[PDB]
Amino acid sequence: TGSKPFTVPILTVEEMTNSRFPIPLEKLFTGPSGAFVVQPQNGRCTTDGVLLGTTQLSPVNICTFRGDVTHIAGSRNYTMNLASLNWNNYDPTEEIPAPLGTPDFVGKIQGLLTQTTKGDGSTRGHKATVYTGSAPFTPKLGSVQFSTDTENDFETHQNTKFTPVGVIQDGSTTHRNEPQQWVLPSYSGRNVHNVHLAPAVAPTFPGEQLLFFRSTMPGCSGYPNMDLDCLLPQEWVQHFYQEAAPAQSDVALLRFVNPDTGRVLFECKLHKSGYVTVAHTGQHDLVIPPNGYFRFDSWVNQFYTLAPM
Amino acid sequence: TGSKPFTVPILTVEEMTNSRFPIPLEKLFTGPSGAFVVQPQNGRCTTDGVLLGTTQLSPVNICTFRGDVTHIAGSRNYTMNLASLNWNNYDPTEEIPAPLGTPDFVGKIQGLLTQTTKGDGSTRGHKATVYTGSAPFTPKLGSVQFSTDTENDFETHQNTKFTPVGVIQDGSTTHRNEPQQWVLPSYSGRNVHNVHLAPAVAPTFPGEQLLFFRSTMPGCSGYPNMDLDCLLPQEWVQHFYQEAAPAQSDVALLRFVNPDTGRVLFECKLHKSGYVTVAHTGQHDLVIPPNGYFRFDSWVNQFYTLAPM
Ligand SMILES: CC(=O)N[C@@H]1[C@@H](O)[C@H](O[C@@H]2O[C@H](CO)[C@H](O)[C@H](O)[C@H]2O[C@@H]2O[C@@H](C)[C@@H](O)[C@@H](O)[C@@H]2O)[C@@H](CO)O[C@@H]1O
Ligand SMILES: CC(=O)N[C@@H]1[C@@H](O)[C@H](O[C@@H]2O[C@H](CO)[C@H](O)[C@H](O)[C@H]2O[C@@H]2O[C@@H](C)[C@@H](O)[C@@H](O)[C@@H]2O)[C@@H](CO)O[C@@H]1O
Repeated sequence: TGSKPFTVPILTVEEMTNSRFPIPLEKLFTGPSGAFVVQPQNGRCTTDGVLLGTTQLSPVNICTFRGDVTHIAGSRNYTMNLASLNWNNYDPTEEIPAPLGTPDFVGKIQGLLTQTTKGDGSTRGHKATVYTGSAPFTPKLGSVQFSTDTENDFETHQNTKFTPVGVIQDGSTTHRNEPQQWVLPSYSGRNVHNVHLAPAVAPTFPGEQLLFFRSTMPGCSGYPNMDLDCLLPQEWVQHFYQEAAPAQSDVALLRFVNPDTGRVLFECKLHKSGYVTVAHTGQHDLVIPPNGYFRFDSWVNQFYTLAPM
Repeated sequence: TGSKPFTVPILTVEEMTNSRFPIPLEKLFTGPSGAFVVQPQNGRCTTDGVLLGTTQLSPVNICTFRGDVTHIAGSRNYTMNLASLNWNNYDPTEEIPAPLGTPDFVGKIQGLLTQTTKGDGSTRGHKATVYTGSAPFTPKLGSVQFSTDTENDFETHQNTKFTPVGVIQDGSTTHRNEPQQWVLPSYSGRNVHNVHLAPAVAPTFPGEQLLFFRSTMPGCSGYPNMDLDCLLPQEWVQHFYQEAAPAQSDVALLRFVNPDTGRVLFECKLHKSGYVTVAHTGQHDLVIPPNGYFRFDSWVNQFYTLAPM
């Protein structure tokens, strides 16, 4: 009826980026999800381009922090007073769960904390870890804590950046017990309810499962669970944001096509609120050809039955 | 006609990513470049979607390395035997300058070197630096060297990744003398000339300068030069690669529009071989509205006269 035609990118899975951590996608995965709550806040976008949760457009700002730091005496810990994505004042009253790009899982994220002194352009960088399950993790309040390897090198009142690399685990405890990718941090700290969240998703149609876009996070210490599943590639977020094509039903039928043959491998539902389901029962690593890609074919309804994956 | 209509993304500058290092764009910059060679190898793509140089599609696989490492006795240095993205051996006979995403400047890039032991999922991470001007920097031959902070923690024959964060400088020497963003590394080391390069670019038309998409690399030690200019945002590379719209002339005329007024701020030439020029003489940080964007207007020839920026 004259709506702007909806499309998805023709990039292959391996040509795209995880929307929950700045690393490439590796594979597609489906499994049952009744045993956990699927409520990530990064990689959330409606098909007509409305960003949700803490989702923002940059693949390299995910799980980053910016601001200035204060040393906590008697430790190697620094409190970062957060700034916005472009180094302006952070506004805690904005109707979002936390600063855009904030991590959306409980875990210990390791990276580098870097700093420049404005006056002379001197710089410094130190390995640092943020414990997103810890009491000082209060990004919505404008404050997070980093554990570092220095007690004096960082200066006050100078622009400071955290660049994430990977995750760690406490090797004296049960292996792969953290990170917990489906447990949201408490963005305002212990026992304070989160706000303005993108909703939890579940396959609501009988016989369906979520389809996840999966990567493996680097591990930096211990025995971490390095699996990371997102609902939408970052490139799909960027694509929908720009196109802003209106959803003509609750569900977009996508076909996964092998361009080498022109043949469809499977079909799936892209729900207009921004997640994908498939008709399958059980945990399964999808085996796909390297040049395979998703193609929008038609608008269907909540009552459409998918061909079994 | 019926040729596929050419477009550029409507993402704003601050919503896009530098194509030469995994950091957000900050600003537009123009300056004279007649006195030196502008020949970056990342962020090189024709308007009809042909990747050039060492350019690849991922915003987060730029200046990364992966492979396995060997310890150099009596040092904290490790040699990395490079692998491809899916962990097979790099093939030096491919007609490219170096593995795709290899750094295209001479400098000391600091980040974290991480590793997983496959047998038990144990992991480890250490601050590391690669000096792309050094004799062991031979990515085209399949080998680079890292300086780290350990002499024994990394294991042999285990998958190892370098994630870049920023750059350093030797603070006992002249400030901001490195990195040198317009000096290409020697991809095969000492005394071997580089091959299969994307060409140098220059404005030919009187009164014109290159328009650069600029970021500030994090600094991790010393007094580095942190300016980093690319010719095309990474998102434009991804866009042209997917669209593959044929060039109807040598130059796509773009207008940069201010939505708050509906008026054009400036116009520029996007050359079909993948770079932008503007009519200006001198160094200038462009002042743009946060919601400003580029819009393709028409195909013109190389000798079209732009309104002064
Ligand atoms: C039972 C038990 O505690 N296991 C230990 C494990 O804790 C050790 O890991 C080191 O622990 C320290 C803290 O005391 C740091 O967290 C180190 O980063 C960590 O080493 C890293 O992870 C381990 C699993 C190895 O992969 C190592 O190469 C990494 O540097 C280890 C140290 O050898 O011993 C027992 O496994
Ligand atoms: C005059 C002069 O040489 N300046 C020194 C400066 O070089 C020192 O910096 C350190 O140098 C060592 C190498 O010997 C390492 O590279 C350190 O990382 C480096 O410190 C870092 O950069 C300096 C400029 C500071 O920003 C510092 O905070 C960083 O950690 C310093 C040491 O403090 O002394 C003189 O400034």
